[PDB]
Amino acid sequence: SKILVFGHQNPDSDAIGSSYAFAYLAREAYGLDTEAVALGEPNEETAFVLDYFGVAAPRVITSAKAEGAEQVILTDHNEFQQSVADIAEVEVYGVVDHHRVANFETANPLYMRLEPVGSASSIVYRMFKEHSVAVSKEIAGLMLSGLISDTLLLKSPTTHPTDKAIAPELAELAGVNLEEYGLAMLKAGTNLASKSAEELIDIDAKTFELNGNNVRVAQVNTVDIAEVLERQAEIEAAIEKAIADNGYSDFVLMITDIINSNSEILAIGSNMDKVEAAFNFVLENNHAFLAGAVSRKKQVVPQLTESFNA
Amino acid sequence: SKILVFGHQNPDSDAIGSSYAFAYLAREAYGLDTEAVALGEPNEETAFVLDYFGVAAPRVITSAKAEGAEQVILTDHNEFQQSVADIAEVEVYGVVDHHRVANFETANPLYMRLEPVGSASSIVYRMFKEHSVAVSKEIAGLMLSGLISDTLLLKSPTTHPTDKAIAPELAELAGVNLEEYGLAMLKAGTNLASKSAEELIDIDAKTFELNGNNVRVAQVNTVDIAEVLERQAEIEAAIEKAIADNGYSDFVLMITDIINSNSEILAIGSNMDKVEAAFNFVLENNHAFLAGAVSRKKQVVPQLTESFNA
Ligand SMILES: [Mn+2]
Ligand SMILES: [Mn+2]
Ligand SMILES: [Mn+2]
Ligand SMILES: [Mn+2]
Repeated sequence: SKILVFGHQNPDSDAIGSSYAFAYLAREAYGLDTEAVALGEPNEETAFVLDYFGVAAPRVITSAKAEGAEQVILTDHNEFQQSVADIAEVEVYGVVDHHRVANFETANPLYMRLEPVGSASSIVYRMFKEHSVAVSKEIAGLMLSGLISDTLLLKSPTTHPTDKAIAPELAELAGVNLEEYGLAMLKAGTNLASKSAEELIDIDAKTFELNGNNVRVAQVNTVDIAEVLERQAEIEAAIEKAIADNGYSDFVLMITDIINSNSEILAIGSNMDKVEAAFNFVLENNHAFLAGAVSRKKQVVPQLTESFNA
Repeated sequence: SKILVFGHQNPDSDAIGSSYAFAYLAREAYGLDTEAVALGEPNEETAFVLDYFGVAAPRVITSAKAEGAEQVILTDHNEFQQSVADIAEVEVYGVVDHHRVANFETANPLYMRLEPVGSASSIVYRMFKEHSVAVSKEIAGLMLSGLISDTLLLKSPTTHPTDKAIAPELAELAGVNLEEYGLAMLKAGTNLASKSAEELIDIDAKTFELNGNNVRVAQVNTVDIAEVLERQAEIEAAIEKAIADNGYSDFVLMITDIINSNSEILAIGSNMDKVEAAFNFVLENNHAFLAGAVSRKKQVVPQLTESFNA
């Protein structure tokens, strides 16, 4: 049976790029019978990436067992609630990630390669180099895009020196001008006007279990926070519906200005006091400004984890 | 600040060797201010290893915070209950291990290098090579000893092809004949007659939390199982005391004949039905013979994990 390689639910560019690239690396370098798949359709930014390099989106699955798989390799995630529905029924052969670890356990030893760098694609690319496996233009393009996507063109505080070193290498392999391509790709993911309120709050959203509470943290990239706030009423309605249908304790939406590097936080839930403590602010009409925030893994999750536990 | 590098409670040769070696690697490759420390004194096997290569036992600590450390690097373990007492109060900067993952979580991203190989020392050695950092005779000796210890001289089912590949290389760097040295160090850890019953059951023992139950799994290396069983009365008394003192639901002792690769399982607790299901045998007078069993991580933990969750 093939070993399925995939990123998290609501995959982003890095999730798609890292799983596609690692599935290939695992075949060439480790002789594993892998297959890259996805848990969701590409969102707009990734659609731009796939079209630019001429790569088909990995097929979407809903059950690892239904595919006949016995083993899986996770990229860009490790928390079970962010993975395939029946993740508990298959063996986790390996994990390549750059996120915090939680709600993850195995009965047996496994392979894990985690680094606190800008993207999982960055880790995968460096693994290509260490194993002397040639990187095609298409794979370079997808990995480069994952890196650019997750670090907002190397300016996010999650950007590691090693990310800055490999970006130009990947751009060369991908046949693109790093800044020219990067800016175009990032802009492709800021067209929120084409999305309904219910769609926008689930484009890039993950669930975190904080002290027994299921907290949904969503993020959207924009070039104008004010414009998004003009739709506050409809967004709040969508959020309330999401909370009711999924049983979340709280919903935190990051409206991220990727040009100026700040996020307006729109939150609704039963633990707003914990949200305010985490962000050192006071919500007014369900929102407040979080200066300098662009990263969920570095500027939202650690803080919420701490506030919910104390 | 000082980053402490250490193995699990009741450290064995691999725990001591891998942490000693990794602390050096981290300092040499990145200039990190690391310090290898231990959570306990070396067992008799490791004492032989340390004296053989002229290395002092890493100093023992009881609290990471008491040492002024804000960050730690764990080797040979990841489960919090097997780590430093205040592991939840410090940041886990990195982990190098070859065990299953459980009871481990972080608020922030981190470094993790896990591989299902024979020892953590094996992983550390290959990391030295990946970083182009030369290995001294003493560090080679400690890492080789960790590998020999955890795989019983490369004959345990946990032995990986990569372990067999690096063994001769490490032996040459350590200046020893692999078989001659291996037999000598392994023998040094089989003197059980001189240990009290209370000492014996805690030489090499780890706690696993299975479905809310704290199960203690200890192991001792011997050349004569029957000889150890002559002391069953006092050993059981020590086990009952340990169960009472620590609130364990069950205690499993592996009496391992390292010459013939078999283990007698002596178990006492509230879930013997789950223990019998895990090993597919019947306990008589609290014990049963398990042919071919020598590995806790491969032949005990996965099986108990499954039976306790059934
Ligand atoms: Mn992602
Ligand atoms: Mn990512
Ligand atoms: Mn160990
Ligand atoms: Mn080990």
